[PDB]
Formats: sequence, C-alpha cells, structure tokens
Amino acid sequence: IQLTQSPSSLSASVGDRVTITCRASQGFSSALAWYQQKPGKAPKLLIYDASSLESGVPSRFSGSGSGTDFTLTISSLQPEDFATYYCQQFNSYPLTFGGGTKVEIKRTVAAPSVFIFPPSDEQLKSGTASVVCLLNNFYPREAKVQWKVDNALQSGNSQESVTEQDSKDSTYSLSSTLTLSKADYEKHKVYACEVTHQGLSSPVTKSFNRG
Amino acid sequence: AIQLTQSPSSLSASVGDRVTITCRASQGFSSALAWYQQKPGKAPKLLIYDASSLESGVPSRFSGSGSGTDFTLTISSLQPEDFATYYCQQFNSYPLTFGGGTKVEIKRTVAAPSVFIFPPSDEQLKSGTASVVCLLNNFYPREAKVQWKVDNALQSGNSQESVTEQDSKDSTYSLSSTLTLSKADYEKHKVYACEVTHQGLSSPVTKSFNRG
Amino acid sequence: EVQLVQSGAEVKKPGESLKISCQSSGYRFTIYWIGWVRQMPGKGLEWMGIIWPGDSDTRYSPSFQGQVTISADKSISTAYLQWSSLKASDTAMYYCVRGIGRYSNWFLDYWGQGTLVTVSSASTKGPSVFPLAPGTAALGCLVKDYFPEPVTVSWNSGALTSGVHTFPAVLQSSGLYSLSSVVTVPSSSLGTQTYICNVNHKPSNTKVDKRVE
Amino acid sequence: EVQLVQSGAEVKKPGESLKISCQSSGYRFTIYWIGWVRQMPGKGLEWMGIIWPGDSDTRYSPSFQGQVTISADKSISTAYLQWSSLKASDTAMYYCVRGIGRYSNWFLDYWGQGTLVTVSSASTKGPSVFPLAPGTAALGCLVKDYFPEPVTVSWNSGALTSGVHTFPAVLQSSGLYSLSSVVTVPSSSLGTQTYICNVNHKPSNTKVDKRVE
Amino acid sequence: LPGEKNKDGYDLIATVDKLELKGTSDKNNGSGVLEGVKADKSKVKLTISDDLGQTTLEVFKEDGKTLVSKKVTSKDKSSTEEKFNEKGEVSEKIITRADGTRLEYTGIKSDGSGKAKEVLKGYVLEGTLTAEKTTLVVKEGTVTLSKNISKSGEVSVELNDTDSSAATKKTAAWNSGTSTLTITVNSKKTKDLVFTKENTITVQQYDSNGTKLEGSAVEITKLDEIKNAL
Amino acid sequence: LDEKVDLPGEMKVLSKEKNKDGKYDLIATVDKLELKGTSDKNNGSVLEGVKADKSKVKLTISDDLGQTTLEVFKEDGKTLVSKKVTSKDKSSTEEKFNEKGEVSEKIITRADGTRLEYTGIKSDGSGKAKEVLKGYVLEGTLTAEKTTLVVKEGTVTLSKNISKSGEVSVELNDTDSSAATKKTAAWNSGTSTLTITVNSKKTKDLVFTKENTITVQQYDSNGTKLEGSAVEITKLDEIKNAL
Ligand SMILES: [Cl-]
Repeated sequence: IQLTQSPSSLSASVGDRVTITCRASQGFSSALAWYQQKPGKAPKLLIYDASSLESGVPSRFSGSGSGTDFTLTISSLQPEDFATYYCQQFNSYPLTFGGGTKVEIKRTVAAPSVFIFPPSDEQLKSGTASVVCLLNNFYPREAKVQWKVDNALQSGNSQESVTEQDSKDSTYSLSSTLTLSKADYEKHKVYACEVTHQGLSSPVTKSFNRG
Repeated sequence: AIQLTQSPSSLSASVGDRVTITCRASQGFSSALAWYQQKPGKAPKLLIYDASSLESGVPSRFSGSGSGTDFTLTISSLQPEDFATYYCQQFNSYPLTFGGGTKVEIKRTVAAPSVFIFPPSDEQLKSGTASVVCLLNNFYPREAKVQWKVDNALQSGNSQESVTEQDSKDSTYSLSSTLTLSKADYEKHKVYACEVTHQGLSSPVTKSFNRG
Repeated sequence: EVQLVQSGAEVKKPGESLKISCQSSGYRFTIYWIGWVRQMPGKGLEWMGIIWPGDSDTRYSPSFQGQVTISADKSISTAYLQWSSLKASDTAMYYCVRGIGRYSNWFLDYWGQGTLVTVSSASTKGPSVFPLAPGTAALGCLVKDYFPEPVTVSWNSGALTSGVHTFPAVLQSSGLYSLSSVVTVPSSSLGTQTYICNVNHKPSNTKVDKRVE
Repeated sequence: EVQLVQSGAEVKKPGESLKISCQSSGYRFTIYWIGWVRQMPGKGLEWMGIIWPGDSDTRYSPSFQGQVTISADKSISTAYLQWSSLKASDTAMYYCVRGIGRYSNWFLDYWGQGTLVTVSSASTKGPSVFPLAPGTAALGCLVKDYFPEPVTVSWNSGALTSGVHTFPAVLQSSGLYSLSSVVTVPSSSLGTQTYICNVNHKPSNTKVDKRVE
Repeated sequence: LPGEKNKDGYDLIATVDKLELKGTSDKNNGSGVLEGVKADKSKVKLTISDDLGQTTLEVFKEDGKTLVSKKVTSKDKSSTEEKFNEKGEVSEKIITRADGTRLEYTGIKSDGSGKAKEVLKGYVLEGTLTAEKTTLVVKEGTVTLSKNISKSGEVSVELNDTDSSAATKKTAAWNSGTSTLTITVNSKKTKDLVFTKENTITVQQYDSNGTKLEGSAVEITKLDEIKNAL
Repeated sequence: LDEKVDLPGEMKVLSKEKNKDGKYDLIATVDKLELKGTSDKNNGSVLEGVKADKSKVKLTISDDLGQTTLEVFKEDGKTLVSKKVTSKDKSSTEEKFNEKGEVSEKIITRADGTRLEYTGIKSDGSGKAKEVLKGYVLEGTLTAEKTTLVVKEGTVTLSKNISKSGEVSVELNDTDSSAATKKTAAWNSGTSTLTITVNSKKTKDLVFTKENTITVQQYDSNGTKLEGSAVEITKLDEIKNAL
C-alpha cells in the first residue's frame, strides 16, 4: 500500500489550525497512526486507530479520516509543535509510512546577534586556521554572510550550517566557518564578518585583529 | 520484471502464404529470445533460439530476426501442419517470461460435412441410460447447426457439442452432438433424427434410425 | 533420442502434499539444466524453477519461491517437483524441461509431455466405455462419466492412425467429463476387420478395451 | 516509566556481521511486541520485522526477509537486530519499537533513541576539539576532522541546557565531518564560571573535554 | 440507538453494563465517543456513528491500547463481536446477521485456522476455517457435503462420495447462478439442495426418471434432514 | 568458388553477382577453418562452419561492418564454449563459459590495450579480477555489485571500485591510529582525482586518468598549492611508494 502524504513543506503562525493529509493507495477504516519526529529525537506516537489520542500528548492534537483520505489536525499551533509528522498504515502486511510532512512555525522578524571567534592557538600548532562567525536567534532563515579578510573579500573557502527551528522561540542560528591555512593567517591583520539580514537596517560587521 | 506482448493474437492465412509474428518487449536487449510452437494436444517445441538461430529438426521455412524491442518470427511457405499457438520468451533478465501466445489459423476452401448417426449400445442399456451421437466429419468452416428431432418432436438443451481443432493435414473441423436421455424416455419412441445445416450444404440433410 | 518422461496425471485435495517426477533419457543427465514450467488453463506459460545436477544448484522464480521445491536424484536421471500443501489455484499443467543456459538464464530446448495436476475435493471416477457401431464408414468409442481429466484414447493398439478424431471432453451436468473418439475406415473392412479402442484414464488407473459391430 | 535503551552507534565495513541490542524496561517485557524500524537518510521510515517475547514468534517484512535476523532474549529483556555481510546500502538509523497488536498487524507506541549504523570502507578518524573563546556572551567548541557520524557534544556534563546550539555537521573537502557547539551565557559570569564541553565520538572511541577563556 | 451546545461547545452520557460512560460530541444527534473506566481497571470506549446506524463498543486493556473485546453492532441487528489474545490477533469472531443466524469462530490458531460453525434456524452446522475460505462439512456414511464460503462472501458447495458402485455412487454439480446443488446418481438426477439467500437450505426431489422435479421445496429444520438427503 | 573487404578482429571476408535462388554469398577464413555463409546485402554482414573436433563455429558480422561476434558451440549447436565480441576500435571482449552455461572468464580488452582480466568466476558472482595497465598490473576480486581493485602498503589499503555501471570510485582506508601519521583521503568524481591528507595537511593528488593511467602530483610542504608536474606511474612499486 503506497502512502502519499501531503503537503511536504508547511508554514503557519502560532494559534493557527493546520491539517495534514495522508492518502492511501487502498481503502480501509480506522487503521492508520500518526507520529511526530522532532529534530534529533525519535518519532513519538500522536494518534492511534486514526481517532484515538494517546494519554501523554496535548489535547490540541486530533485526527480523523476514512476511506482513502486521512487527516491530522492541530487546534492551536504552538512553537514546540515544530517537527515532521508521518502517517503509518497497519491495514495490510507489511507496514508502511508516508513520505513525511515538515511543519514550520511563522514568526515575527528577529534580528540576529553576530559573534566572531578567532582561531585557537592549539590549532595553529596543527598548521591551519578556522574562523567562525555566529548568527544567533534570527528569523527568517535567509541570511547572507560575507568574509572580508583585511578588507579583501573571500569566496569558496567557507561553509555555513544552520540549526532547525528552536522549540521555544522559533528562531534559527547559523555558523559560517572560514578555513584557511596558517601561512595566510599570519600575514594579514584584520579579519571581519559582514552580515546581511531582514532584521538589519544596515549590514552589521564584526572584526578582530591577528594576535 | 520484463513483460512480453505478442501481436497479433489470432491470425488467418492460406497455404503458401508468408506470416510474421512479432514480440514486443517491455525492455531492450539483443539475441536473447526464443520461439516455441504448441500444436493442439502436444507440448511446445523449440523453433528458434538466440532470436535468429534455427534448430535442426524444424524445416528451413522458419526464420526469426529482430533486435532491441521488436522481434519477429516468420514462416516462409505456410503449411496446414503449422496450425498451432506460438510463444516468445526472453532470457536476458531473470526470471524468464513468455508471451500470451499467438494462434495461427489456416484458411481452407469450404467443405460440406459427412454426417453419421449412432444408436445407444446394448451394454449402455443395462445402465438405465441411452446416448445418441451425431457426427459432423471433416467440414469447413467451423459454424454449423445441429438440431435433434426425436420421433419428429424437437428437443432443446438435452444435447452437448464438441468441435475439434484444425486437422494438421487437411485443415478441416469435426463436430459431435450427443443426445442424452434416460432409458425410459428412449424405449417409448421410435425414430431419432439429426438435422444438419452448414455453409457447404445446399439443403439440410437428415440422418435417422429406428428403435430396434 | 533425448526424451523426458513425466509422472502420470494426478488428483489431490486442498491441503495434500504432492510430488511429481520427470525421468530423463538420451543425454548426459548431469550436464544440462532441468526445470518446471506451468501453464494455467486459459492462461499461458509460467516459469517455476530450474536445477542443475549434480551441483544441485536450485534456482526458483519469485512468483514461486518458497511455494515449491525442485530436486534431482542424479542416480536415476530423475527430477522432481514438490509441494507441501496444495491449493485449488495450483490446478494447471506442468512440463519438465531441459534448458540451455545463457548468461545466468536459459531457453528450454526439450519439453516433457506434461503432467495434468487437478486439485479439487471431488469424486474421482473411472470411465465407462461403450462402442459406436456402424465406400466409407465411421465408428468410435463413447467415453462417458469420468473424472477427472485427462483420458488418452488410441485405436487398435496405436496401429490405426489416419481417420482418428478424439474430441475435447465436454463436462456433463453430473460433474463427470464425457467425450467420444471417432475413426474413419472403409466399408469393405467392416466385416473383415475388428477395431479396438484403448482408453487410459491414468488418474484412476483405468484401462478399457472395446469392440465393434 | 517505559524506556527503551539501544546499542551505541556502530561503524563497519562491507563484509562484517553486526548485532545491535535494545534493552526494554518499565513494562512486562514478555507481553508486548518488539520490532525494528529503519530510517534511511533522506528516505522515509522502513519497517524490517517484529518479534513477540516470549515464544519467539518472529515476523518479517518481504523487503527484508532473509536479509536480517531479529531475536529477543526474555531473560534479559533485550531484543536484537542481527546481520551478516553488511552492505553499504544498509547504512541507516534503526529504532527498536514496542508494538501494540491489531488484526495481524501493529502500530508503534514506543520508540528507542536510535542506533546509527554506518557501513563504509573508509578510515575512521577521531575528532579534534578546539575552543571558541570570546549584556550577553557566546562561547563554544569547534569539533573538526572526524568520521563517521554521529557525535555528541554536551556542556558541563549536561548541566548547561538553555542557550546551547549544536550545529548539524557539515562534510568538508577532506572527506571528514565538522560541527560546532555553541552556548550563550551572561558576561557577568565569564570570569566567575568555567565552561567545559564534552565530546563523545563512540565510532572512534574518542572522549574529550575542553575549556575556554 | 442500535445494540439495545455546552459547556465549551454537545454533552452526552451512556450507561452500559451497570457502568456509566460519558463523553462530549459536536453534532446534535448523538454521534460521539463514550469513554469510561471500569472497576477492574479496564477501559471501555463506546462509539456512535454519524448517521446513527452503527455502534462500536470496544474494551481495552488498562492503558487502553491493547484490546479485549470489540463488538461492532449495526442498525439491522447485525453484530460482529470479536475477542482478542495477549498479542493482538483475533481469538473469537461471532457474526450475528440481521436474521439472527450466528456464525461462530472459536479457538483461532496463529496461522489463520479455527473451529467454525454456521448457526441456522433449527440446526447447527460445523466445519473449519483456512485462509482461503470457510468449509462447512456435513457427512453421512461415505458422502461428505462441503460448503465453501470464501473470505470474499462467495458461496460454493462441493460434494464428494467415496463410493465404488457406479450404480450407487453419487455425484453433484453446481450452478452459482441458481444457487442449487444438483445431485446425480447412476447418471440420473435425484434431488436439488438449494441454499437460499436467507440462510436456509431446501431439498426438492426429481422424479424416478430424472426428468423434472416433484413436490415442493422443503425448508430444513433439523440436522438429520440434511443427512437424510445423503 | 571463390576468387573473382577488411573486417574487425583481424579477419577477412569476401561474391558480386547474386547467388542463385537467394541472397548474397560470402566466405571467410578464421584460425585455419573455412567458414561459408549467405547474407542479404553486398557489404559482408553470418558465417557458420564445423570444427575438426566436431564443434560448431558461427561468425556474426554487424550490418555496418563495425563489430564481429565469434561464437563456439559444444557440437549440439546450442551450448556455448567461447564468444569473442570484437569491435572496430580494437575493443574486443572475449568470454569463456563453464559446463553449465554461466561465464567463467571475461577478458575486456580496451581500445588502448589496458585489459581487464577476470578469472575463476564462481556461481554466486565472485571472481579473481585484475587490471593490466601500461607497465604494471593491479589485482583484486569481483563482486556482483562491482569490481574492486586493492593496493596495500603496510596499514594503508587503497581500493579502486569499478561500479557495474562503469563508474570508477576510489577510497583509502588506513589502520593507523596517531592522527599525526594517519592518512585520510578524499575523492572527486568530477576531477577523478584522489586527494590524500595526513596530519590535517594535503600530501599528494592521485589522478586516475580517462586513458587508463594513474598520475601522481605532490603538494607543497605547507599543503597550500600543488607542486611540480603530474608524474604518470609506470610500475606498481610507485603507487605503494605514494601510500
Ligand atoms: Cl539412456
């Protein structure tokens, strides 16, 4: 039994009422379950028999459906409800799951805090440098980071990693790591990190000096 | 898996013609096909292997060719003995798969049937039952009407019919109608008749005999 | 020369085991593949598996894996097809085949005469043979009230070939199959030549021989 | 109080067997189904099999029958997921799950924390922890040049929770993973409070603890 | 109902088996779940359909996830009660039809096998159950009548006699359209055994020469009337 | 018959005027065995012929004169012995078949001469594979999934994986412990180069060329930039010396 689970991406604000759909290749009645996979953790059972709430999950979660289309519902969306939600069939052997449904929380614009970290001296004894620029607790996910070393722009020598939604304030956080060898670090003086984001009236710059 | 679709399904032709069967493959390969022939009553015989190689023991008038998706089995000068169902088979992706078949029919000239009638055996009469059998022998085409007149009175349903396939030599058909009724209904009446209508008949001829 | 003789036809009931054999003669038994091909009535050819003696490298079809077992006893040139419990859905015809191997696969060059497995919980009844007594004349033998198929019919121990017509068995209203065999001979032989029909209903192991007028 | 504790993460190479365990607790172990559920990276949740302790009633999914072995020792309240000749195609996350019985099937009410099995013929490199040294302040630990996943970073032995952000690891050009864990603390503490980060690379059996300015 | 706004809005309550069960619903007809705790600490959940034509009473295992006995009653008196083992599979399955003809399944094994019986008016048949179909077997001597009821609902009836005398051996054919079982002995029809749609069986004999029928159909009332016909 | 066009696999085929009662006739000598046959077009496209050992020989020439298919059979005409499929770019592919119908040997000769010798193929798809390069010979094993070639130097084991789709993937594994002397390696499908890293410092680049060669290129003492030129390896003890 194929299990088409739609939509895939989904954004909504706190207090809204969202509805996920699980479409089964074959029809049945009350033989589907819902799970909530929060990031980093394991799936948690939300709904069993497609209409029965398990004691231990909040009252706002509900689910219904019959035939070939099923539906999970949240009466009042909360920032902790950020997860991926799966639908599982136990009608016909073997068990199956839906493709998944990410649920994103819409939030007011949060301006990021920008921190800059110089490379450790212990790493310089390994012959390479790693400069990190930290963007913390912003919204939305889109943000640009430029790496200026001694007023000179740098491309291709950086890597950026972002977190998932925070389960409390629904913000993101980003880490752009600049990797260059010890030889090029000892030469230039000023290392900067230019940050552009919706919550910034003007690009915020953060710097330090070699040594 | 690989589906294999044959075409056509049924096929008529006359002696001396040149028929071609095709094997349409769900996937593409080369020289990994076989051709079989299942005459009525018998088992499939290997005609061609590797999609082009004829096996000794089958006449030279059989040939096969093709590559990629479409393969073809071809008969040079069709003969009545070639009446059979033909299958193709791939051996590129296992499991093996066959085609649904392709029946091959021989168009003959029209032939009027020879008709016979038979009385129930005296050993059958010791069983409380009697069977009267009407025979249509070596006719063409297959469509034919058989009506049972029992002592000039018609009868419906209480008969069963069976037709042969085309004989491998002359390509004719044969039919048998069996009149089944209990011994009580048989001793009562005098005459049992069989009325035949066929495309080869200028007028319906009748065969009969009398009780005892 | 190369011959493949199979077990006779059989009758089973849903739940019964079954083992049918194929006896090989005419070739070096342990250097060619041997397999089993199904042919459902109405449907076409379905492959089950294949085995190579005496490596005993048994190789099945996914549609039959775990549902059947294929073996070979290379001391008797005999291959086997074997079930554990039969379902009525397995009522078909089964051919043992010798196969030439191409890369990891095979085409089947020789075919056995087939074994008609019939799986039904019905009465197994042998046939009852009655004569069909008469420049040409037609005679025959009525093979009535038998189950299950198939029945082989021959004439004069197989010496009578031309003119023979054996009809496809028509199932009666009593659940028992019935067919007629008919032969065509000249009239000047009727009083100077006896004609014997030979009936073999292997499922019930019945053998009859009849006469004429 | 129902808990499921699973085996630690494992690295293997194509050709090795592997056993992973899961230790149930909190309920009557010999009355509830236990099974294994796979989550291929990027792909969705795939189901492998299930077992009922204790009579060892084992049921597998066709997509995994013959590829895996599921067992359960009721004397120790522990289920096992067992392989032989691992493939690189087996690299995924495996959850031991407790099953509640429906008609010949189950849904999964409890899940283990997951066991990540990485299968590659690549060098297993241990991480290298460097500090990120600095009215709020931020500090962290740069965890560089390790393989394979996963890795765990905690702060002051799990005493620091609020304001901790561990970024998803990113794969570099050298073929080694690298991530950064970051905590945000008030500046009125920096001089009066030390911060230790704790890294556990169970794949390469690496445990480190760093400090800051 | 079948099977014998406020505050924050409706509110509904049901008392079953001397145990009060209460719940909350939305519409103003009675469609809603009825949770309820037992004294033995079990969990009982009662459901009423939207069109008020099907109840669904279920019993749960204290944690309410594992089942004990789900009974699904409908508007036409058709109840389908099931009881469950310690591992989630169906132990018993009783299908009380609209007309009262129960259909009992007992002691089901783990491979889909059990001891089945169809309860008609006056007599109680027996048989077994395999995954393919239900088989109801009525034997008398050497003739064993078999009633095949598939899992899809199709009713087919086969007959088998182990006799050897072709004068006394008994065959039978089937017409799924007429739903009649035509019995034949010595190439002579003896009787019809029609399985009416309304869970009853009718015998009607042919004449002594097997041409047509005689008398009228006989609704069987005792089990020995079936064996009498065999 | 027959004397009053070049063909692959160093073979030669010959009749202008149409044969009687059919389609063009042609003759070809292969391994001192005269093969004759009949085709349709006048280009030179099968050639049957019997062996002195009573085996059967069949030569199939393509319709565009770019590929031959030499097959040898087991005197029944149906059981295979040896099928050699040569092409127009010297790209021959010989195969030998065991007594049950599977493939025991498979020698894949490329257009440049670098062969790919497979020997002793078991029933489940395992074999002793080896690649014959220009000057040196790599060895390894064969799996149903892929062909893996291995080069060992102490603790470092270099694996060359040839996926059955044809993709060449390369991985290095080192059993060394100390991160100062431990050797890790990365692989780029695009450049087809394996970059080795030791003590968090790049040491050398290993390019697996498209014309079946392996060129080494060293990094500087600071791991920053490439140095010198790419030295093509010509002996096996040069790949080991890099590891
Ligand atoms: Cl012999």
